[PDB]
Amino acid sequence: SVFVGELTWKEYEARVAAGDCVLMLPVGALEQHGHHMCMNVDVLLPTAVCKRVAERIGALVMPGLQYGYKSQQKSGGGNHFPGTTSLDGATLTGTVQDIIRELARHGARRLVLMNGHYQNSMFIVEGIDLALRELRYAGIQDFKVVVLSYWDFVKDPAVIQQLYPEGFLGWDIEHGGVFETSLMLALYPDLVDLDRVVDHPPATFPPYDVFPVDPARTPAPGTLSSAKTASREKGELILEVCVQGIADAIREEFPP
Amino acid sequence: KSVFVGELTWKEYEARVAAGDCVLMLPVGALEQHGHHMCMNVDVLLPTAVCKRVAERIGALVMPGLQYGYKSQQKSGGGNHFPGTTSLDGATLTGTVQDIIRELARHGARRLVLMNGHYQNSMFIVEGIDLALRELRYAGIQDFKVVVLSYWDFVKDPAVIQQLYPEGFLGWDIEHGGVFETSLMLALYPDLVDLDRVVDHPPATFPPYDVFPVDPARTPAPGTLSSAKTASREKGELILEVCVQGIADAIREEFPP
Amino acid sequence: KSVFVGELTWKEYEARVAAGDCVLMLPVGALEQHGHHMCMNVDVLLPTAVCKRVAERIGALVMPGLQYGYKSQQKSGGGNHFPGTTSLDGATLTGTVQDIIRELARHGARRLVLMNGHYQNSMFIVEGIDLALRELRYAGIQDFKVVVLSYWDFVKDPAVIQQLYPEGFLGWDIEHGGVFETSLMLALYPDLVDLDRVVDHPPATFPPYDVFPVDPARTPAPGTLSSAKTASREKGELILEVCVQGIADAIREEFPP
Amino acid sequence: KSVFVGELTWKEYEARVAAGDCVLMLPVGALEQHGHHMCMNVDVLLPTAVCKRVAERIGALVMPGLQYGYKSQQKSGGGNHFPGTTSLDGATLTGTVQDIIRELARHGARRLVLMNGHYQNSMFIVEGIDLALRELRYAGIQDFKVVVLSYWDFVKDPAVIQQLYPEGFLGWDIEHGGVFETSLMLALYPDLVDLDRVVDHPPATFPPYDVFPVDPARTPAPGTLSSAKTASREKGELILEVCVQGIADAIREEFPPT
Amino acid sequence: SKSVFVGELTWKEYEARVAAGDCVLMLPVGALEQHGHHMCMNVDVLLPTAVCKRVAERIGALVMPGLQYGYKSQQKSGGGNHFPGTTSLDGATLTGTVQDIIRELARHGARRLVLMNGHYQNSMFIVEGIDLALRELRYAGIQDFKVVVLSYWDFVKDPAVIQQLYPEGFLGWDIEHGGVFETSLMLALYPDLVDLDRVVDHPPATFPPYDVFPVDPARTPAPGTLSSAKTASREKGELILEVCVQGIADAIREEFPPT
Amino acid sequence: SVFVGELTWKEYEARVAAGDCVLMLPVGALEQHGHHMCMNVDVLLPTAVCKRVAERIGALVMPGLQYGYKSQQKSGGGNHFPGTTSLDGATLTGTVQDIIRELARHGARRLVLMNGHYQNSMFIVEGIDLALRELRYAGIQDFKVVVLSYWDFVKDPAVIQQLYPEGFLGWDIEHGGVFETSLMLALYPDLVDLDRVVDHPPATFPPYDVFPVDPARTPAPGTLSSAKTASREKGELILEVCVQGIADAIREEFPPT
Ligand SMILES: [Cl-]
Ligand SMILES: [Cl-]
Ligand SMILES: [Cl-]
Ligand SMILES: [Cl-]
Ligand SMILES: [Cl-]
Ligand SMILES: [Cl-]
Ligand SMILES: [Mn+2]
Ligand SMILES: [Mn+2]
Ligand SMILES: [Mn+2]
Ligand SMILES: [Mn+2]
Ligand SMILES: [Mn+2]
Ligand SMILES: [Mn+2]
Ligand SMILES: [Zn+2]
Ligand SMILES: [Zn+2]
Ligand SMILES: [Zn+2]
Ligand SMILES: [Zn+2]
Ligand SMILES: [Zn+2]
Ligand SMILES: [Zn+2]
Repeated sequence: SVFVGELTWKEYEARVAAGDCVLMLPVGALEQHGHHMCMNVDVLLPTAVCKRVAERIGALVMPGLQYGYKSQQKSGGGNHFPGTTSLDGATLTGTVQDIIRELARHGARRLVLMNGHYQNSMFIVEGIDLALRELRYAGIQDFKVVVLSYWDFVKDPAVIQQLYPEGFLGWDIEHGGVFETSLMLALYPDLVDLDRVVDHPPATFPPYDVFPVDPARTPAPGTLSSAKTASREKGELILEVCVQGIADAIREEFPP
Repeated sequence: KSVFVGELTWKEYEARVAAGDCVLMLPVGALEQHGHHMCMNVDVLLPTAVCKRVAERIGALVMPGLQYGYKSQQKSGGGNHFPGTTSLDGATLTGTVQDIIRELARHGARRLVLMNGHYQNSMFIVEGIDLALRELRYAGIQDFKVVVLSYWDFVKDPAVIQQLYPEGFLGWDIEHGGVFETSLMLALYPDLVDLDRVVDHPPATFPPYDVFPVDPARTPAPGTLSSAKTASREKGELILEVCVQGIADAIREEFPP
Repeated sequence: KSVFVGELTWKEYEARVAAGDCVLMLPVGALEQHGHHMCMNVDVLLPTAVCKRVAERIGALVMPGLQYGYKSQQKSGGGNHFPGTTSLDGATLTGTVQDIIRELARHGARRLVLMNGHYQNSMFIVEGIDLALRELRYAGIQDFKVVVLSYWDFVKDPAVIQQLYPEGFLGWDIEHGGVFETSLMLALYPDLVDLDRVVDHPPATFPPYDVFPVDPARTPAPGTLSSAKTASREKGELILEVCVQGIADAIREEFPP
Repeated sequence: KSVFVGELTWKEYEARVAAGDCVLMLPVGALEQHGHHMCMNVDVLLPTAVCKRVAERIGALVMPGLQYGYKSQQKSGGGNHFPGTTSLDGATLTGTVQDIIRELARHGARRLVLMNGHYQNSMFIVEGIDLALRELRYAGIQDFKVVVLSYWDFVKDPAVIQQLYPEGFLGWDIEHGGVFETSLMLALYPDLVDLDRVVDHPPATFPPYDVFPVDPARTPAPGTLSSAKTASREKGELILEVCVQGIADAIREEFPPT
Repeated sequence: SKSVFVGELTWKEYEARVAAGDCVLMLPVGALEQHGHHMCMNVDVLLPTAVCKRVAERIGALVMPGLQYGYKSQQKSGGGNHFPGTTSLDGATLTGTVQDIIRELARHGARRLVLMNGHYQNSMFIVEGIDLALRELRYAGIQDFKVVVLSYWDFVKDPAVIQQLYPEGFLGWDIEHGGVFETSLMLALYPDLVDLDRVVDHPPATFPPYDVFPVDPARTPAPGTLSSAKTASREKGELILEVCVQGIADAIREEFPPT
Repeated sequence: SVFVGELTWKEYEARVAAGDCVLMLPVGALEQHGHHMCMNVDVLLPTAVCKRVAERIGALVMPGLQYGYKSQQKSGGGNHFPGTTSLDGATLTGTVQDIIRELARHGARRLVLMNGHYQNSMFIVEGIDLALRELRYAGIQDFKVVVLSYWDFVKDPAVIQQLYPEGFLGWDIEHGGVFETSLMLALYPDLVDLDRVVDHPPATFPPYDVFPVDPARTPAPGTLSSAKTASREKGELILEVCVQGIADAIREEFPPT
């Protein structure tokens, strides 16, 4: 198995003892994803990508974080929705920090954090920084971390056109949209019900945020753009593009 | 469709809670060494498995489990010096339980059952519960009720303890990665258990105190505290039904319709 | 008749807030390197200047700004390895924003506009707001409204973008110490600028991921991410009026009497 | 070009630290009520002004000041019940001081002077310094030196006290918004002072203890603890030279050039 | 020169003992908690301190000022934190206290600490304080600081002694709050703070295999005790005291041998 | 007994039940006090005064805080002396806050915090503020706290004249001096060995603080003044003044009803 959770400590110890062990940590969230998808999408997707990348480069995947930072309106609908279960920033940062500290104790020195929830970013970054600060106090400076969001690897203009033949608008309105739905169709068809999609126009917000969040500024279904044009085929395209891009990036950052 | 909150859309979840009788379950585990014969997510798999079967019988829902738990103690987990074991600081675990309870309250939920499969998590789960309730109280909510239990506590009946432990019983004290857990795994996840690797050693014994930093020489090299050589899928099935039934009834009594 | 709270008497401030409908504005910047050609308090100066002008037009008051912001990230500020750059830990920035909101609420204020001038601050400002609003609810206050915004998010009109970037626009991705900020500075604080020191280097290109510890070699030696050789006072005047008007109308719509 | 780090480019700042004996100064103030006659940023303006002058005179640099400080105490600042006064929790002020020292240490700086302008700040500035120095030790750094001082502690000359308080000096325990601060403000920021609005009331008196919640009746209505009627620009310039001079020498003593 | 209590020593006396190189320090960790109608509320501080004092005299150790406030009371372990008098700290507060103290003893040059807990619920937070402190010490280059944490009652294991304490059969520390065990030790150590006449004789408390929150006052005896101390005696107390003192004294010699 | 720890919860409940019960809490420290005194002086003195004041006005005394904030050179010698065991500020604040929260839960509403360690003050104050903030969130606003350092009641020139016949240099250098040593001779003479006093010249400091602490600026013995002229008689004088003033103040702030 490529999952650390499915290994005995002896199998894990042996892999780390090899000296060139690369670990991957998916970081997601429990969040509403419209009427058509389940709420663990942000955990499922990064974990899936990690698995496939891990199989191709010989890496191991740590148990993913199921709860992430609070959902923001302009990018995820808003934390006012039912089901969405968010952690405070300090809690997420502390979790990332504790994990990096423990991996360092194991002898691991190469970590890839794969974010599946846009809003986690800064808290993952702070957690990495606080952990490296600590490792430095303990005499460790060779621990390296690569943090990335798999969607950032779908930049090829060609690829974007096959995914958005009617023109692209940006990652800003993608919550529960074509991109994530297509991936879910390919990896978890049982958890996607395209027939429930609400084909509302893309969501537009002014250049600023309001708190407490105003429900009426987010489309009723919770999506920021219609996933009507999503397909298992598009999902397969995105997946391979992400897996190959991420696998090559890892080889480049963590060379033997 | 599913009993798992993560496998539902927010609308389905919303509907289940709006019914006003919704009971939610949260498994709290750990990524910890379990000897040479079992994978390291045992403490997550078991409570989650027990939650699913209880949820199916009483109509409850199961929240995504907490994969990381408190540090492993030598006298009940072998120690935190083992590789693979990835523990959280107490504050981090406490804060996670606290944030989740707060969010569930925001959804309108008021009935929560925390089920941990990692002995050392207990006190931090309790503090997180206490801190969340205090906070809910400041918010004007005093009807949020929480039940916290470790599934193995429901295996009390002597008749069941003879079946599992013929040659005698040395309490849950020494039991990490032993008969009990290994049996359940054999029944629930036979592919994640290789009993052929079990290192059969005599029951670990410690003095009536703890030492820090942990001295590696005071815990069997395998990481186990007792041999799981007599574990069996049959013992597993027994343990499983006993727990599912007991916990299911306990919940019905604490959260009557 | 200043718009700055710090320049007022507590009785003058009190009358303003007790008058009702009082809008407070808090600039949130940072002490960060901005190349060879600009001073390091740019992120405090710019948003403060915008606040002053907006407050003068709509009748709002401006709180003293937060001088220190969150750590600088390579893909938008060059990195926190540069000298001079003095960054706070996330929890520190978040707690500062939280404390201030709590106090304004005690004053009786209920309308706050947070104007960010440092890209990396956003999420910590957001958490501060959320933690504060949560707290106000415990106190029985649910009518406190906050609007957070970065003054640059108001420069989107194609026509305006055309005049600022004739030879093309590569986004705000690498707009640190570039044409945008440098232009604004030339128009508001020309003495703290010196285009002759600008290093006319090509745009910065980074892979679709981040690496820690930060690799100093992946950031232009000067600290800038894009050349500001084409900055000017004229462009500064354009951006300024655009932002002031856009933000002023925005505030009127979010905070009507 | 300036003594304010905020007004320098990172290159110039780096060149100054490279010298090896650069001194940095950090003003720590507060946004707090100061009666009917003065603005509320007095505690930032004054220590900032003194830092500027001291820094220019001795060749040091001034960091951006902390605009928000610890909660106002009744017996020393009227109380945190007044509107306008915007205070931070102790942990927040402490953490801010701690983070700054950590960063300055990263630049290579090793000499810092913290000039407090708000009486109640001190202990939290101290914990911040302690926690920072503890971290530096873990990181292998033990040559970072910090001097913390409240500028008013340099006005102790009996002859100076006389010129400032003919009728007598009843201590700094009721000098909130009184003759001392108002005088300095008249010498530095006269536009932010209006003696016409001063409420000439007798010196507030307090028992040897504090009560919480703070009882509004135990503090003069206007917010001041003593009258600033006798304040003057001359006294202010007197205080200014005494402080700048005194602090300037203490710094040269504690941070001798190399 | 003066006593086994660090608080009664001058810093020079303390310094002289630590300079020895193998000085053992003991820290009592108790609580201010209700103990039924028959005993005072500082029992959890008194008992461990009393055990520490005696152990210190026999092995040559010093005793630090005890922590008076401990972690919140649990219904199934101490009646519950809803009774008046009981004054508990949050987990983070007790952990931080233990952490700060260890950090300081290390600065003194001490390297051997025994934490004697007298309140069942303190255990895990003491443990986290130890772990966090040892982590800090490590960043500071210190890896030779050793900590032994124990609850004195765990040294009362011999079946023989157990029969003499419970001639009618044991019941486990699951309901030994204010029961026979603590009351006997008090009758032997502080008779003036105990009055058996007020002891409410009721059947042992029993609880399901789980806890509920908010706590339900009804699931715990009214007096606060989980079992009766009616059969408590100054004699049983003298027996328990000696067993613990000797057991712990020998355990400490084992863990901290003289250099 | 006036000690809460020596009461039964029933007896304590009965006292708070009166509705006007005043609780007193000593806050001290474990700190070096020269060659002539033990290190728990800062706990013994305020606890002793508390005891007397409580017996006199009918109040109860809570267990004292044995550990306090870090010793400062200019008022405690420095935190570099062995024996001195100090808490971080956050830990002391949190301890005060938790106790006040618990007392509020008991129904109690009157608390006097008696400090006996100079450095604790502001952290005791933050703890009080934070706890009252919480009580407010919980709908409780009738909880009143009086905080004081017992030595602040010894102001009368006549009384000082008698204690320092040959002049007085303020509390600025009283650590382990005449004042505390005199009280100890009158209250705990067995804990004082006046024969060990190191009669050195008073300590002098500039108008500022230096960090890290330089041991060279503190008399080797750890005292800031010589206690050679301390006496049981002066101890009884000081004790009279304190108990008197404090008792009167509390009856003033917490009148019976
Ligand atoms: Cl998303
Ligand atoms: Cl286990
Ligand atoms: Cl920027
Ligand atoms: Cl002041
Ligand atoms: Cl107990
Ligand atoms: Cl003192
Ligand atoms: Mn998301
Ligand atoms: Mn476990
Ligand atoms: Mn910036
Ligand atoms: Mn002030
Ligand atoms: Mn107890
Ligand atoms: Mn002291
Ligand atoms: Zn998503
Ligand atoms: Zn397990
Ligand atoms: Zn900038
Ligand atoms: Zn002032
Ligand atoms: Zn007890
Ligand atoms: Zn003292």
